[PDB]
Amino acid sequence: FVVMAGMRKDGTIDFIKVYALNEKLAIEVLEAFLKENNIHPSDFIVIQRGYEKKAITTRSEEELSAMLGRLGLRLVSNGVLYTLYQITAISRELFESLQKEKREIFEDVQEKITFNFSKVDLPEKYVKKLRLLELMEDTIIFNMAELEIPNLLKAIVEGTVLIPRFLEKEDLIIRIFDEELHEYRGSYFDKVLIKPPIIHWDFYLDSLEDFSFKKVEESIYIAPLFLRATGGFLILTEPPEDLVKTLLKLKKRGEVRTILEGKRITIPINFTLIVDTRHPERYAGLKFPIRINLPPLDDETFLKVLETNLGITPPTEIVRIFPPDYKTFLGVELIKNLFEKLKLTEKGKDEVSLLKEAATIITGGT
Amino acid sequence: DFVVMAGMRKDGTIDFIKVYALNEKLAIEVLEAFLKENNIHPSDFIVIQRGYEDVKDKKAITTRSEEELSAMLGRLGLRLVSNGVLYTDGIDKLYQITAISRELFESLQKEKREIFEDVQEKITFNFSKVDLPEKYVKKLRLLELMEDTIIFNMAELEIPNLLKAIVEGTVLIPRFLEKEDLIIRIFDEELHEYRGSYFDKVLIKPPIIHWDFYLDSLEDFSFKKVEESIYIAPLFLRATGGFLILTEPPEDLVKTLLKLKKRGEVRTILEGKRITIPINFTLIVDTRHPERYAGLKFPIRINLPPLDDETFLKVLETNLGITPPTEIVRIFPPDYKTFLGVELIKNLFEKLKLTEKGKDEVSLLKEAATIITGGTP
Repeated sequence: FVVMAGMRKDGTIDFIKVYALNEKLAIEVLEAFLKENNIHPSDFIVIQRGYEKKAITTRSEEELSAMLGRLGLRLVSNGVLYTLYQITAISRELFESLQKEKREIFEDVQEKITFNFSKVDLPEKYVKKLRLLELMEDTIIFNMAELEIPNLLKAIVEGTVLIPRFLEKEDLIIRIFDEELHEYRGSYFDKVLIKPPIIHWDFYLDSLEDFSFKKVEESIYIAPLFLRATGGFLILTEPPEDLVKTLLKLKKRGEVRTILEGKRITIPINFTLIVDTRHPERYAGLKFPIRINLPPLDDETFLKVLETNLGITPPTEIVRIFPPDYKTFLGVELIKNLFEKLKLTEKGKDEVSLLKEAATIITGGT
Repeated sequence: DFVVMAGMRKDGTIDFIKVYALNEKLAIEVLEAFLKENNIHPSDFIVIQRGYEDVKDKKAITTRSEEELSAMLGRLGLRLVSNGVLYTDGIDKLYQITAISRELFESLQKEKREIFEDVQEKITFNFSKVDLPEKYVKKLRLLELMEDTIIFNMAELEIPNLLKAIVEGTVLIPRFLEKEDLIIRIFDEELHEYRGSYFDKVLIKPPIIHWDFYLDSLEDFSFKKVEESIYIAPLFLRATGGFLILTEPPEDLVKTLLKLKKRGEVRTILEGKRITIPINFTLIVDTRHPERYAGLKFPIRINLPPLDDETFLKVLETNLGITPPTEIVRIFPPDYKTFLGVELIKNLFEKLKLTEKGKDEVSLLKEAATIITGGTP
């Protein structure tokens, strides 16, 4: 086991970083270190632990040493290991100072959110319409083209932000950072640097319970979705109108106040809202600054998209054989899959006849 | 009285354990003694299989009698060893327990995932095992593409029986999934055709699952709780690599299933733990009210029309065994000209034949037609 102790100029140790083979050895070493320095364990809160170099010394941990130097702490190594579980802890008052005093110390790392439309293959007349998302405002998208918004935002959005890993409010731990929806980039003690969050909520696939403080263990809670989308995008697919009203009112207020186990908690709100819908009239009484419409594909665009996907040049007549419902992006993907299957099974015949056969199959054989 | 067979590495580390014994208590005591003797902690092993095995065809349990096991371990870089020989004379059922080390389980999960891929067979269709009119086989041949299908079934054909009759092949599926000490069962002893066992996977015939609105419950599409930390996977997870057929389902369920297939995985929360499992199956919707699913896209649509006069006569000749006159087509109710109607007519005709002896079969057919119509003159 190897322990790194970051102390101030007066010798007061405030940062502990223990490395050990397993969890039991790690906790035993941590308790031995706490007792050996007459440090009450109640003064240190664990912020990170888990699994993940010939030797691990001070010269191996250059980035940690630099970050501690930014915080005015010195990095030392008690021993050397020859080649794994690790635990990180900081003192309580240092945590408070990070919360209030040293808040924007690592602001210089946060990049700027940018939209790069060269990473997707889309027509120009739709890129022009979708460029309005750069303003970072609440948007309602009339999606008659059945485009996949979350995939597009995953593809084109670039940048980084910093979010708190968790909130400790009077011995209650509310978890903000989750390893499933957030793309990890780095961890700066109390905060985590990640890519701008993109959260998706589908009415048929998800539950409304996600919008409440869900209990996991005693004194452990998971924050609602709109708190886990801080600094990013929250996309709702066909949501109820009441939920939209509640979210708009919460954004207008600027904070959420809740009661849990007799303790009152207030948390600020900062995110962007996107409503991806095909029935806009359901939200007639609500006001969104940005409205985007995606029309059905016309004949020229349909032919261009088919040529792009299938890899062949379809003729004009095949425009009039497909049903009107299939002239969207999802219909194009289904046509591509069916055409690929037909070409794989039926070898020797030309591709245009395969396209005609696929169109005949799709329409049910009349 | 008992025997233990060990799959061992070259460096002496123990990785695979199998125990044969007479009963459960003897098996577990032998397993615990074996673990304790070689300084092994029970947590490092996970119980993969346990149950009764037939040893009627085996005179004794030796290393030479388990050459398939030896080959399987050799393909994984392990050697099979035994501590002795167990005599199985006069014994048919023997309790067997099979367990592997945790690191081996993880290696099979991630690194050695596709080692046994060569065992599987490609899925093919053999339409010579059923007798149907050719104009219907031509329409039904489109099921070989294995795309999502909607069947407008006005001929009242039994799709699950046809698919169970005309489908050949093999597929490997996991027996269960272990996630944060939770266990989710995938292999189903009632709906799956057992074909072989390969450590943590089971080779079976391509699963075919049927769900009927008026017979089954929607709870089949949720993680059912058997006991603590044990769950049964939903239907679409037990149809991996096969077919899921839905008879008159509600539109919301179809929409949810299509969205789940589009997303590619199912993620949920159980007992404060988050799980995510991939999805891979083929959906068939058998219905007589297609307009209920107008807003959804299905790449393949198959329409089965009611039998006409010539086809009805041909099917009657095929099933009954006699050649009826043409006038027969003008006495039966219009809605009876399907396959189910033909089956009912066949059963009634057989019972009338049994009751009345010596009568000509045409008169028996006319009498059955009169009985069906309620005796209206």
